[PDB]
Amino acid sequence: EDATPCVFTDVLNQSKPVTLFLYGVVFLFGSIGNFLVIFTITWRRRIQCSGDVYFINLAAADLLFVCTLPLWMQYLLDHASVPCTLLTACFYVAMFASLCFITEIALDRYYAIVYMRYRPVKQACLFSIFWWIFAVIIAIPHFMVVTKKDNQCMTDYDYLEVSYPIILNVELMLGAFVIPLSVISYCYYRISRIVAVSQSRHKGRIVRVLIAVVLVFIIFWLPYHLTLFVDTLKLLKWISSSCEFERSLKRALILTESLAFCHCCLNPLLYVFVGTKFRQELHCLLAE
Amino acid sequence: QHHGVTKCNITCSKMTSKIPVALLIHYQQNQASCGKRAIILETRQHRLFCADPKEQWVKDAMQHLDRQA
Ligand SMILES: *[C@@H]1O[C@H](CO)[C@@H](O[C@@H]2O[C@H](CO)[C@@H](O[C@@H]3O[C@H](CO)[C@@H](O)[C@H](O)[C@H]3NC(C)=O)[C@H](O)[C@H]2NC(C)=O)[C@H](O)[C@H]1NC(C)=O
Repeated sequence: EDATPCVFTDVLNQSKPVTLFLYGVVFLFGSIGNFLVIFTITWRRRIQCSGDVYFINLAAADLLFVCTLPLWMQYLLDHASVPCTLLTACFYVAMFASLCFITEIALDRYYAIVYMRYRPVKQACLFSIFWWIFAVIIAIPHFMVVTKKDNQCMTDYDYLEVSYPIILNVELMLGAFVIPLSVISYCYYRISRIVAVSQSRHKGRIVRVLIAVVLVFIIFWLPYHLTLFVDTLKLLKWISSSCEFERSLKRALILTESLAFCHCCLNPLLYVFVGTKFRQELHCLLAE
Repeated sequence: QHHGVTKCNITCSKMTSKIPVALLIHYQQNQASCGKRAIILETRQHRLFCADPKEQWVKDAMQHLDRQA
């Protein structure tokens, strides 16, 4: 009749090489850059402020994330058996942790600049622990359903309710994109709005750094989530889907998802590598 | 897991109901990565169709297919 199956084999076969390559890139620059972050901090300057704590934790989350990618590339080839649960766990936990600490940077510097609230290294470590735990509890619905069957990582959808993938997509959309972007945008907007009128001679670079942070975050995460939205719209039966549309949506999802992974490679260049502290001069200026 | 890692290539919207048991030339089991129990049927017309695995007639079709070729 019309129960004709919608085949996806060509899309997967075409997306495989690109995905492999990108994963390789991200593992390369990611591992290198972030381990470089940890080394640089730990030896050149033992944690002198909360920012250093958050930077190390960010680099650690990113390292944990990129170190899962080689396993995934090994997965893509020949479809070796390694636990799906644990790998997916590390994947999502590292991701959410990365986002969390990215938010925490903006928060820390926000309370530091405008409201003039200052946190010692101790408190920073405490909050870091908090963020890791919160990152695990928010990753739970993403890996606790994943199991190994027929040597393949699968989410048994028939044993779950139809609302689950939708709720998952929504939680991912607001939790990973909306609420971090909103916070960092607000914080950096306030900070920029204060430093632009500040006494500091060369306020400008500070603003440029923050702007760069926001912009990069957008141009790397927005395509993926924007695809997630219309995918959810398909699952929500709000829009109609053809076989071709489901195919195009699949390809878009895969590609953009791979795109979003480079952000963790960009993270070392956005906070730690950025250079001298133009913000510390402003910091001394504001103390009057 | 995520979308970049997926070995699922077949998605079924509906199911074929009853007939026939002779038109089939081959059948394929759905991928595990799909997470949806379904059977794929390739008939003599080289056309593919989705069939629910928990059907009384399916278990009888797979018999003739497995025994023949
Ligand atoms: C959906 O993707 C599949 C990915 O390979 C396509 O090809 C199928 O690949 C299977 C690999 O897992 C093959 O499995 C075979 O299974 C038999 C058991 O009956 C084993 O003895 C064989 O060793 C094994 N062969 C290989 C090479 O692993 C399937 O035979 C194969 N199926 C087909 C029809 O080619 C699917 O084709 C694809 N779906 C569609 C509709 O094209």
